[PDB]
Amino acid sequence: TKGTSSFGKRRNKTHTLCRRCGSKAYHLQKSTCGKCGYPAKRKRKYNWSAKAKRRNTTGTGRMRHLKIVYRRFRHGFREGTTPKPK
Amino acid sequence: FVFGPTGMPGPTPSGTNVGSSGRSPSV
Amino acid sequence: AKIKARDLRGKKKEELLKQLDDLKVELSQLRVAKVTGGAASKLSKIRVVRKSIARVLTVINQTQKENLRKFYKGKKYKPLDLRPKKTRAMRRRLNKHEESLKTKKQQRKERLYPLRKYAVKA
Amino acid sequence: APSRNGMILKPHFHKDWQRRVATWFNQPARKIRRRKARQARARRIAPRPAAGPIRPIVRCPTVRYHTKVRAGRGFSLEELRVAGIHKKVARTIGISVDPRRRNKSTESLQANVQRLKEYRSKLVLFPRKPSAPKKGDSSAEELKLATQLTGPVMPIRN
Amino acid sequence: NKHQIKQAVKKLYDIDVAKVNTLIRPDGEKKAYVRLAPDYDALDVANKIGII
Amino acid sequence: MKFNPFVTSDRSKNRKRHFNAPSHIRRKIMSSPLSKELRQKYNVRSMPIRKDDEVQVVRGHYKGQQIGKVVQVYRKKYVIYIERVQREKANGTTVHVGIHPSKVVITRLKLDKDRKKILERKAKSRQVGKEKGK
Amino acid sequence: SSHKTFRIKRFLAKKQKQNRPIPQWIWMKTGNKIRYNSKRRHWRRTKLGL
RNA sequence: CGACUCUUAGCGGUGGAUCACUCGGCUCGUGCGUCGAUGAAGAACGCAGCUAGCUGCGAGAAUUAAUGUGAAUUGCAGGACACAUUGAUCAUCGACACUUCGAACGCACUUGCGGCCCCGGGUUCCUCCCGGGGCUACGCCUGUCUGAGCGUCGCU
RNA sequence: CGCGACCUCAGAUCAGACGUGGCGACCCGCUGAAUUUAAGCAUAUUAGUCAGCGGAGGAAAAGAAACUAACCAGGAUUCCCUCAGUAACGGCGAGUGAACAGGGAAGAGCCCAGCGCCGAAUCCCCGCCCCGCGGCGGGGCGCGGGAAAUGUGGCGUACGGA
RNA sequence: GGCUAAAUACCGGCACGAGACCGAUAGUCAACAAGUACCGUAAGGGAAAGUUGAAAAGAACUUUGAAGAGAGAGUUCAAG
RNA sequence: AGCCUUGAAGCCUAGGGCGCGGGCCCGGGUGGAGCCGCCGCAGGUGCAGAUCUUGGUGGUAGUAGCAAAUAUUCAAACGAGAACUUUGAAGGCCGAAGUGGAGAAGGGUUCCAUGUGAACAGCAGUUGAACAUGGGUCAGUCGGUCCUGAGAGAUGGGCGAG
Ligand SMILES: [Mg+2]
Ligand SMILES: [Mg+2]
Ligand SMILES: [Mg+2]
Ligand SMILES: [Mg+2]
Ligand SMILES: [Mg+2]
Ligand SMILES: [Mg+2]
Ligand SMILES: [Mg+2]
Ligand SMILES: [Mg+2]
Ligand SMILES: [Mg+2]
Ligand SMILES: [Mg+2]
Ligand SMILES: [Mg+2]
Ligand SMILES: [Mg+2]
Ligand SMILES: [Mg+2]
Ligand SMILES: [Mg+2]
Ligand SMILES: [Mg+2]
Ligand SMILES: [Mg+2]
Ligand SMILES: [Mg+2]
Ligand SMILES: [Mg+2]
Ligand SMILES: [Mg+2]
Ligand SMILES: [Mg+2]
Ligand SMILES: [Mg+2]
Ligand SMILES: [Mg+2]
Ligand SMILES: [Mg+2]
Ligand SMILES: [Mg+2]
Ligand SMILES: [Mg+2]
Ligand SMILES: [Mg+2]
Ligand SMILES: [Mg+2]
Ligand SMILES: [Mg+2]
Ligand SMILES: [Mg+2]
Ligand SMILES: [Mg+2]
Ligand SMILES: [Mg+2]
Ligand SMILES: [Mg+2]
Ligand SMILES: [Mg+2]
Ligand SMILES: [Mg+2]
Ligand SMILES: [Mg+2]
Ligand SMILES: [Mg+2]
Ligand SMILES: [Mg+2]
Ligand SMILES: [Mg+2]
Ligand SMILES: [Mg+2]
Ligand SMILES: [Mg+2]
Ligand SMILES: [Mg+2]
Ligand SMILES: [Mg+2]
Ligand SMILES: [Mg+2]
Ligand SMILES: [Mg+2]
Ligand SMILES: [Mg+2]
Ligand SMILES: [Zn+2]
Repeated sequence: TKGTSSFGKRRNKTHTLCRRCGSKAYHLQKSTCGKCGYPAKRKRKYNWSAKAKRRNTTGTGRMRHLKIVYRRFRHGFREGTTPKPK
Repeated sequence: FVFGPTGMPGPTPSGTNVGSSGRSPSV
Repeated sequence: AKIKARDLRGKKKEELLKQLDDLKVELSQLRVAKVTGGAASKLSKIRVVRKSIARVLTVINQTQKENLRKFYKGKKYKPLDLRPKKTRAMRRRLNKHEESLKTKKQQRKERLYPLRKYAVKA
Repeated sequence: APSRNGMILKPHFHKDWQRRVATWFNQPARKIRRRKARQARARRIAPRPAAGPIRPIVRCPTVRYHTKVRAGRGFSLEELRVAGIHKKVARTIGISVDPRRRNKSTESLQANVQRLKEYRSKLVLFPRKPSAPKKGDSSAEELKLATQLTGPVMPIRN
Repeated sequence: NKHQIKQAVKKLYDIDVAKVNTLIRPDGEKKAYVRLAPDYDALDVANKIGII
Repeated sequence: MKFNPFVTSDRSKNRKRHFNAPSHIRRKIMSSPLSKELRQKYNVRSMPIRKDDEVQVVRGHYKGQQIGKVVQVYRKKYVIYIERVQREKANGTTVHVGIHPSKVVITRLKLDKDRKKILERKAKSRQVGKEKGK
Repeated sequence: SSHKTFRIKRFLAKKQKQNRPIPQWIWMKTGNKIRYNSKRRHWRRTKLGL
């Protein structure tokens, strides 16, 4: 009865999609995420999982502002200028 | 214009079940 | 007619917003032609008009921003958009004058004991 | 288990020593970095000696070494006062000055005074204003025959 | 909104509107049934704009 | 040998910088020699092949003395299509057989207002090297 | 259920629009390897997480 | 003779070893050594004529402007493009733009309720109602403003 | 009662700033094991190591002696060779374990409070004038406002200094 | 009580060069739409998968069969 | 001054032989681009096992089986094709605590229409919850939204290396 019989009672979910990390680990009762600790300001990450870090690091996403900072760097972040016109 | 086939995935089953119902007690 | 960004810079704000409000109607009529079924000559003009609208709104925002940073050209406080945006640590430095500042004790040491240029005989 | 005959040797490898291993594969790639910055410096100081300021003559402590002579850190303010060089102007003509040194003996105090005389005599000074010579300044005939001395200046030989 | 829709068909098409009934499709887009005033004829304002 | 410490003598890096090269670089990569009648006129050994140029194939199955107009430059495949170098598919329709620009010699350039700049550039930098030598 | 939320109806809508086969004109391309769509999903076998 | 069985060879299948390739890794070295409230990293959702993923981008959405280049992109359409009253395509990238969540900032997290100020319809300042824009997080520094005290006083 | 100071303390969507979170190979501050070794095990060892928390920079930290020495004396810090598997620690078992000197890479020093001297001789802020203007400054005005005598600036710091 | 570059460290980042290294069960888990597909409520776990040919020239057309499938024919130096 | 598109590696071989052996050399075939002899150098260097690892394949075997809940039959149509689809006629079951008619959680397009017969639906299918094309969920009054319940949770304060 601890097995196939009591696998039917599973109908109300514990977690939902966290809004900070988009993973299905937001404990609805504890009101905190198990993947990033969303209500806490600091993203949670431990060294004892060398691999769970490589899934969420500055390279894993779009870097929509870093891939441009890395380009504006090759010229000391010049500003307010344009090439000489034709 | 060469048409194409199809493809459907499915979870890979892992064999780990062990009933271990049989008992041979002989002290 | 090929709408280039060069001949858009002399026109006036309302002579630009009338072109915008005409291109958006040409879009609406093309997104309608797409669903009613139209010739590819029309369907392919969507990429042409979406980019004509892009060129127009680009010249509008560029002239408006140039006018803004001219209006605040000599003022002390200006909008955080017109303030020079570099890296946070590069904006939180010391000025070139605070860097180039010296105490009266070191403006006196540098003066009384300058680094002399010399050589030695071998 | 020990063999028949040998040493009782204690290997100090009971810590995670493979993590903190330091390999010297960049030793040839840093000898060139040091030599390059050593010639960028010997080109930044154009006629000034390439080794740097002159160092004093200095006995060593520790009876193991108290018969060799060495090159110290700077000329004690006593030796600068005897040689007649202001302690704040010495550092601008390549004379080394550390105030911590005492002078208990005299045979070394006079050796370092004779050393400053032998340096303040070989010193070719360039005028602060180029287009106008000055009073305490070598004449324009030297400055054209003024070169950059390599190696240590007035090297110290036992 | 149903208000923005009403006031945005009364600008692009110049047709007074009776009521608006929106619903978000499983596709994701928001279908909107706009019911025209009694005198205005849908079949003849869709005839104009193209869909017919 | 090559002594520039910043150029890549590696194999797989030139075989990767080649195939993943941008189009404007694939234009230089797809250069082609000039015929010895335009060489003694312009003092230029090769030119990036353009579309409307007259060319003549020298290596392959379609090598001969027939001259043809370059019909299109398919720079993504690193190939070109010439006027009358073609083939018949099974059904009958004809397809253009691609030729590499390096195996084909140009006999009449299509002089633009820019191919004149490129020619006078090459000629200039060639006479500067001749005065550099003589 | 039938008492969805908006964030979920929208995530199901995305999961509906990702569930269609590759256009047939797309493996006549030049630099091509995709024989078919392998990221497909059937509502019966694989259960969308959630 | 016939069947079946065993062995060897021939060819044929199942399978994908071996070899030959390699736009991938591993390691060593060099140069620089730069994120964020001016909204980072990450996530979500969107954008292609035909588009699912990858990639690119953000309602200006497989990219706008500028400059260099100088004739293509291509899977098919279609469409630009005297190549010079003017510039297809790539690369560069300094101008402009950059949806929602996120340190995430009006209060909450359903996408819900607000308050203030200024515009536009509504009105004709009549508050209503609708649309648009700007504001409204916590600590903290310098000064301003308004205050509290049978705190210490001085004079009425 | 009121008025006016000062001190202490609140309130602002007050004017103008600042912090927060990410990365983390290297670095700084704390916290801190147990596998294992000892042919058992408890002190020791593993190890001030793994995990944990906080904070940075392109390097960080350290740094111009309340030092080493016992010499005929050396003279900031950091780094390498060497000292040295040494002195020493240790159920003196297992094991652990530096420094000084010396040769090198580099090389650089300084600054306050205090004690005194000077009419606060000092500093921040707003308004206007001209420039500079894409690292918010220079010069001039303001019986303009503040900070500060419960101490600002100049000389001056142990090598002595006035 | 306070400041202070250089020599020094760097399995993260950008951009590079190299090798007595491996050569698709190896080398990173990942040469490929890989931290993807998939599993787990979660923390986490996590693959398999490179090669037609020089060029698609990727077999028109005839034929039996409903079709898959064949038999001819043709492409190629070669469909062995 | 090695071998090679006048055919390298690899693999197959009732072919000729060498060596005690490890092994090797020739011939024929297949294949299509690289390979070896010698003197030294280096090593992730030789497999029959490890209830070895990964992949592939056999005998078992056309075998076990495709047996819980009473039951099917006739004619016609579509179709290449019918025990299984559709219509009609019989006979039967469920027998209002249903095999009926509607909802909550959960699923997420499974809904509806047309077509397809490759794979799947443990026989077959002309059928399907399969596949491919397209459609479809309309609110002042139905719910959410609001209020509190058990309880969760800021500020003040306290504690805390954090
Ligand atoms: Mg619960
Ligand atoms: Mg952290
Ligand atoms: Mg002072
Ligand atoms: Mg023995
Ligand atoms: Mg022995
Ligand atoms: Mg299920
Ligand atoms: Mg056989
Ligand atoms: Mg799309
Ligand atoms: Mg452009
Ligand atoms: Mg251009
Ligand atoms: Mg709620
Ligand atoms: Mg304010
Ligand atoms: Mg033990
Ligand atoms: Mg033991
Ligand atoms: Mg034990
Ligand atoms: Mg212990
Ligand atoms: Mg740690
Ligand atoms: Mg931080
Ligand atoms: Mg930094
Ligand atoms: Mg420091
Ligand atoms: Mg020392
Ligand atoms: Mg020894
Ligand atoms: Mg210890
Ligand atoms: Mg020492
Ligand atoms: Mg030296
Ligand atoms: Mg003072
Ligand atoms: Mg001191
Ligand atoms: Mg310090
Ligand atoms: Mg080399
Ligand atoms: Mg493989
Ligand atoms: Mg292989
Ligand atoms: Mg692998
Ligand atoms: Mg394989
Ligand atoms: Mg193969
Ligand atoms: Mg062959
Ligand atoms: Mg055999
Ligand atoms: Mg090896
Ligand atoms: Mg074996
Ligand atoms: Mg049977
Ligand atoms: Mg029912
Ligand atoms: Mg029903
Ligand atoms: Mg159905
Ligand atoms: Mg079946
Ligand atoms: Mg009604
Ligand atoms: Mg609490
Ligand atoms: Zn989360």
